[PDB]
Amino acid sequence: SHMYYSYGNYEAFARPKKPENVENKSAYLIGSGLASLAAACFLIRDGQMEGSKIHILEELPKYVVRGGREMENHFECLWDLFRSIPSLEIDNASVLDEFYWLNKEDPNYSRCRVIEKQGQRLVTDGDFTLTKTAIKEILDLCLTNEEDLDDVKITDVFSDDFFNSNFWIYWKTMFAFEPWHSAMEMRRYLMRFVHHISGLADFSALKFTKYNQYESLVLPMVEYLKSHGVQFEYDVKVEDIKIDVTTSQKIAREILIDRNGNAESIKLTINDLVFVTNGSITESSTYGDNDTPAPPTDELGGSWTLWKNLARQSPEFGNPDKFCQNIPKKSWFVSATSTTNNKEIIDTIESICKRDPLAGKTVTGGIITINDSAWQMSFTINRQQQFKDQPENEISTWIYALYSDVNGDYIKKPITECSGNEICQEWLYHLGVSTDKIEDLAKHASNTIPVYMPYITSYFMTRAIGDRPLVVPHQSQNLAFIGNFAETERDTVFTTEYSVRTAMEAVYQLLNIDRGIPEVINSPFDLRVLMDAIYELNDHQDLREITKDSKMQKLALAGFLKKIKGTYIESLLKEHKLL
Amino acid sequence: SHMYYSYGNYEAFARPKKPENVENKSAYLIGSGLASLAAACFLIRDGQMEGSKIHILEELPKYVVRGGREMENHFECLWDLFRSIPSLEIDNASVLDEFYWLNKEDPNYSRCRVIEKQGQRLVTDGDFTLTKTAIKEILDLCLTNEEDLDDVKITDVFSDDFFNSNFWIYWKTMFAFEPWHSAMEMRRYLMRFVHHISGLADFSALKFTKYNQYESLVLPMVEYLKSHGVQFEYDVKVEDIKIDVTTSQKIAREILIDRNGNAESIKLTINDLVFVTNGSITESSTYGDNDTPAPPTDELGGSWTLWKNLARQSPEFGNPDKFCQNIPKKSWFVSATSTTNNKEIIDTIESICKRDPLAGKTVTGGIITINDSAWQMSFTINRQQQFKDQPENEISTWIYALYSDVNGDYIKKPITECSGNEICQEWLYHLGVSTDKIEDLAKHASNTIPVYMPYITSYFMTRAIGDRPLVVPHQSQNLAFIGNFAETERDTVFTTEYSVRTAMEAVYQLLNIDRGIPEVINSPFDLRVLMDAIYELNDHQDLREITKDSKMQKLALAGFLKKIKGTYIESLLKEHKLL
Amino acid sequence: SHMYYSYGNYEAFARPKKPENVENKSAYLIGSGLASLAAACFLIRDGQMEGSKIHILEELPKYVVRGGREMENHFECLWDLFRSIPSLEIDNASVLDEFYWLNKEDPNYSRCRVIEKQGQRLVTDGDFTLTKTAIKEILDLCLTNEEDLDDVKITDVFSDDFFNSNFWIYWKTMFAFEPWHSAMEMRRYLMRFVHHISGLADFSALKFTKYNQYESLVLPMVEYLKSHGVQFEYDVKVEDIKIDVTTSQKIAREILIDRNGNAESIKLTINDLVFVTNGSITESSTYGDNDTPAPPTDELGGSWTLWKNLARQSPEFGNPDKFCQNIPKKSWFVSATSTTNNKEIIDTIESICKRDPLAGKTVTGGIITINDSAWQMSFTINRQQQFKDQPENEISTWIYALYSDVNGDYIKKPITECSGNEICQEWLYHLGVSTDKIEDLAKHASNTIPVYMPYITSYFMTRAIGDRPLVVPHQSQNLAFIGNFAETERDTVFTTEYSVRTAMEAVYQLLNIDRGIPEVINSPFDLRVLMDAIYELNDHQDLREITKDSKMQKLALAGFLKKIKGTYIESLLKEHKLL
Repeated sequence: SHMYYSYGNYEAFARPKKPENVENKSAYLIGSGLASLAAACFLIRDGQMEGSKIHILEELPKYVVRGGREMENHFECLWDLFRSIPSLEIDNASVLDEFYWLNKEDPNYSRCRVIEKQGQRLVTDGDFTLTKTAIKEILDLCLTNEEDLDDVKITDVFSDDFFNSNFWIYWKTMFAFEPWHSAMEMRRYLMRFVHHISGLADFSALKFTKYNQYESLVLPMVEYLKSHGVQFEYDVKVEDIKIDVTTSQKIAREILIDRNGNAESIKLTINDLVFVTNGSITESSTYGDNDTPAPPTDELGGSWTLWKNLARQSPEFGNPDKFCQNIPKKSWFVSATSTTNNKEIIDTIESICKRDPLAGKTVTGGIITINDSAWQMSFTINRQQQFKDQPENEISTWIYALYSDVNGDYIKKPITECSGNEICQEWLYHLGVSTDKIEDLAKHASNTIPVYMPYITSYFMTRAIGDRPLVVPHQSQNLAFIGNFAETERDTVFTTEYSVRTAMEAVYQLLNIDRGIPEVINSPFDLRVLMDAIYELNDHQDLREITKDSKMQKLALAGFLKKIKGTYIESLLKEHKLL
Repeated sequence: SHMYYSYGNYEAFARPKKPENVENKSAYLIGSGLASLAAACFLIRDGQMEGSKIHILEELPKYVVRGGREMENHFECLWDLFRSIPSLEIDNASVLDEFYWLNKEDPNYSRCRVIEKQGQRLVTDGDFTLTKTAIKEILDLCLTNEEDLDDVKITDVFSDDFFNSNFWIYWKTMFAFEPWHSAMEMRRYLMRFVHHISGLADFSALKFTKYNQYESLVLPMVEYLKSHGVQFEYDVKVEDIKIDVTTSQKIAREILIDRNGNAESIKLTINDLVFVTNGSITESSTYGDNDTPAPPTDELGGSWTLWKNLARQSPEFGNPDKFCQNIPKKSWFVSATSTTNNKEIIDTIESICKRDPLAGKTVTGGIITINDSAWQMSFTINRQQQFKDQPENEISTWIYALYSDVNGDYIKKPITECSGNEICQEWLYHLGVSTDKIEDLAKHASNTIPVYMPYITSYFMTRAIGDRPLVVPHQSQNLAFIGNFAETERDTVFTTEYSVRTAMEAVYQLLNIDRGIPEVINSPFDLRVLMDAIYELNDHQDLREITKDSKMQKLALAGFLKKIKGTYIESLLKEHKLL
Repeated sequence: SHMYYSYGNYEAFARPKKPENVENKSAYLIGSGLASLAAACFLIRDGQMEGSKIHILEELPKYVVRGGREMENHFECLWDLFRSIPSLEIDNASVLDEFYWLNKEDPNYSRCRVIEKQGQRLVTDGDFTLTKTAIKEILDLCLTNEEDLDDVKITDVFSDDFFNSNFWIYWKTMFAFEPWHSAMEMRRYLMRFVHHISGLADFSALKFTKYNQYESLVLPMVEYLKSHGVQFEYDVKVEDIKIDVTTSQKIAREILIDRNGNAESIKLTINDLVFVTNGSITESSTYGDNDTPAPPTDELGGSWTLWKNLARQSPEFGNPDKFCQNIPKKSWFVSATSTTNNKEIIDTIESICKRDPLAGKTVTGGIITINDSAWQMSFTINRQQQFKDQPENEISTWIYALYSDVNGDYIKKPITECSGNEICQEWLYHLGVSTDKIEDLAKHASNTIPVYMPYITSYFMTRAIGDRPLVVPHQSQNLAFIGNFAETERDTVFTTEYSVRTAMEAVYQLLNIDRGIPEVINSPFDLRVLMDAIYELNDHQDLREITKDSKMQKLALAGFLKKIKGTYIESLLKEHKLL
């Protein structure tokens, strides 16, 4: 009870007092990821901790696109943070100001979503094509308690009708689900993005940065932190943190680090806070080129080794083996990015996405799903250029495939065995380019850089409660867990919001900052949102059309409309066009 | 349209673009009320209009408490405004920053709410004592459409069971309802403060400023506006504004003013905005003293004359005669404020409110309702001192009475005929002070200043749709109506929020500022809020105890719990202690 | 939480670590009572706080017995404290060592308990004479929840049969109950002393000090504290403690004291602990002599004024007016002590108590109840001499009367109007002394000093939960409430155990000392104890004799003995002579 959830404008603009004894506190932060830098910015801003007392420990010494960085308006903790962060492109404005102004003048929306048979758009695009049984299973999943879904796969809760629907095609590609993933984590997405079901197929509710998130989010935060004098230590490899787990309290006592190849230790008091980003989804990422495949691997890196060393000291520090071990070989492993300036590939893209890729505006609106591909290939093109020095005549696309062990259509090899051009070979095949000019474009007019992330589907692995540590574990004094693998309430992993939210909850609990953490948006608990979900899920159908065939449901519906005739409920029903 | 409602932290911290053609636009603002000054601050901040283009027109040239200034956290538009306003008491903080910090180190709560029999606390205090029929009428009021409630009184929808409840005692005094008031405006309060029902009896949900709202709100806004060079014109008596109504658009052409007794005119273009505060509840306020009663009056002031002049120019500018005429004589007219340093008056209050009035903290927590009084007297004491130069040994209390034509208990005269001491005579009588030393305490040990507001109940008068003009009327170009008498969506009059909201909606619609106006909070459409309301309305009773007597409700409930056994709904029911 | 209850020898002999940050902490203790000095000893011993950081604030500058100080073996927190306290009589031993050795060589037991008709022992002595309905009401009281007994009087739960029993005669005189006292506090005594029901009439389970508790308990603790350098401030009158009760935490900020007549202030940090003994039962005690009555009064003293000042700052600091106000005039107010060396009074005492009063051993074993007296007079004689300078030929007895407003039998005056001799006049009347030589013995051969405690029955006043503050209130940082008026779990007020227990709980919670506080003994939860209670309450009767008349209870009993025949339960039944 060191924190409380709040919402509205009262706690949003309120600044908290400087919490007690902060001037004698220090903070050690492992990693320089999004969650780590977010916690460093909260300590400077809300904790009012001076910059010399904050230490950032980074592994590394002092064109690839990491796609999937969808954002929406209700990332409450992200915009709380990216308010005081000054931007690096325009003056006298924040990172939110650029993000707000850019997404209001160029709204993001996709005029094409799913293509099949080598170029043709899907005929049932836009519709969800969910059967009544399929919608029933969606409601049953949402109505099951989270504690009852321990180690439950997606296939354990859904049937054949749901997976054959266009809803699952949109769902499995936006968020990169697999059928063997966590039902808890899918249930969280259903509750979190229930207010965006209308803007699900066409990506109207998605918001994107001007560039990649490294330069749009991380670099502004790095510059903000360095302006406050935050100490950055480089070439520091953290082996483990000595935790003494007593019957009454847990303190991080000492951190064993490898500073520039020299193994030595930093001592800790109860005042010296430690923020741990347990796990990493980009760890041990091998790279390739247009000529050679990215070599597969499963070597555990520093972030996973740190969690495995911490998990031994206490059972409520989590089970990293539920995520980093026994990842199915069919799962998403290989992502590719392709940079080209060839005109007829762009024209082939323009024939599908109905927009000019070199225009400097929204190009694809999001991702394009190849339905007929055995790889389940999906590709996206963001607002070109995504990079500062990228020439204005070049576009950069991002290609990933969900299934990995299956042979492709144009190339009878798995994605893990395909080189950079061979990924671009099949990508041009499913765009409708003929089988004659396809080979020389990928090999000579295109440059494709594959990357093999072995842990890119870790956060969606089937888990039980307690497999992920709490953001601040029970009875903990200076140890906090942040990042996508730290357990918090009702929020959803693999979002930039979740890493920032866990950063905010950790700083607020450890420092006892008296300000409400903005809760996850109350979309599932809103009558208006739930009424829009019912209308959208059964393909824009009124209550009379939903129950037009079943006699029992129509009878209860007929009685219900008698009891609400000429009432405020009926006006709600009409104005959400459910009548 | 010209505006859109929004919620969340995305549109809260986002600064909008400078709208087009602003540097060629000017604004003329009638009055210096809260709504007028808020509109001037929004034009400076969100419209980025230079201060020389904004004119404030004030009637007046250049201890009394105007109570009823309840504030709660979900005044979304108010905290949006009082964010950039710097405070005048502490440095490097806003008005909200003081407001947040002062209501966290001294929370508001009432240790006594209703007293009767000359001092003793009401035995059923805290309980609502609502029957099932009474709660049914509460929900039926909420479930009727606002269009079907035109010119509908409170007594037209409620029965004797509701009026005999402790809920109605709390409700009629917090907001100063009368039984002959608008059912629309009561229905809006029920939906607006449905999330504060748990903190309704003890005032735990209310928030207060350090001083009176003139010095805590208006003076910080005045100093903010003066630092930006906003021009204040005094001695300006506005007769009418020339409005030409075409079939396509309406433009404020010319304003007729009486500048320091000199009748003259100011020209207007379409770029020159006009903000009219139609009507005023403090208009034609006669004052009394400790010896003479406040002289009753029914004289229309400048604001009501200005609205009556405008209403003849167009049918959709509203009907001011529905509010400023035919106010019943039993309605609230007289308010009194009593300043004393006498010990046994203070000690009598200390025995009732259970707190030290001179401590500088919460004293009464809000109002104290005298249940047995014929006047329906209710008095409040805020954080003393409420004024700057007031000596530290004095308290200043605020007394008002709802009924006005009935003789009091200690004094057999109506409140309209009682002098300052005579109001203090009966107030001390209902505090339990002995009726022998009561005379010289009011006459010599206390100073009471009555004030007669003839229009303090105008906003609650029974009305139809269109009786209040829209904030920006349909097809209007530079004319906007602000204040408590402008019609907006789902929000509640006689709050500081409503005047600020109508100020924001006017500035944003006229200037086409492309930023989401924060909507009224979605408490009535929230499942969690509604479930807490059901628990609190019938006095902390589970579903089984609510339906323990009716067989029809019991039978349907038993079949309902079988259908939600072991689901997320049942977890929602139990965590809100309804199950 | 911050403390945990434990029992057994593991946590008894275990010493805890020095808790963190103690060397920067200080403690201010109001009063020099038993609870205050006990908390000072726990800070020195268990908290390992150095003596210079502990301040004792005593109001006072630098032949009366305050009897009723019964002790028993299961005062777990008292013997935990009086282990390290060295004694002042014998060398190389503790206070417990003297108490243990003295109460095992001279066991306490009473050969006479109740006398009536001026000298004759009661014929039904030893027996309880409880009816089956009367025992049923005892079980019903014990089986009601404590939360369901708010403001419940003794007469509200018991009937005529219970008060006519000899059990109520023993109960009302040992603990000084009145019929208008708290049913919660009686229920606690029934559960606490359920294992001493056998030793109830004859006082076999009671233990007594060699002298009064001032030199048996307080002076050894004072000498122990002064040996550690504890700072004693004298002539310090505490008016109030400035508490700021925020929404998240409560800190004692500043204490307003009157040091030697000079009103000044001592500042506090969060580290400076404050221990408040709210209320006092010996406060405003007026004294008398042999010739004039002790003057009645009800003037609130310093300890009650401090609680009343603290109760205003927060509602969970208690309601002192439930205890110090509206004490019924029939309640116990006057206690008298009589010192004499006249031989025939001693012989009359010896004829009743069957033991030599000058022997230096147990004299009365406890108290003697006058059943026929309208005053309900009870008198006791402890191990003479109770005082060091008291001559060896003198005995000192202690007389108190429960009813106060009723005229006595020998003297038709209330006890409040009787002088010292007049109390001794009626005391000799009920001892059987002739009505002729009675007058000159009290007036000339005896010296009786009355004392009027107006608040001696405060702790038994009817209360609700929350009327007494928690030992450490919720969300409190350096403020703790100790003494008989602080609320703790399952323990019983007006015992030396309770004041020491609340001292231990306060020190352990505030300092976070990691050692189990010994729980209140588990006698009500023990099968063996409950079986002995059933045997003793119905006057040493087997199960067959208990239900030998009721056919319904015999039927269930007959089937019960068939199910447990030849089992361990039957052996338990036989060895506790219930079967």
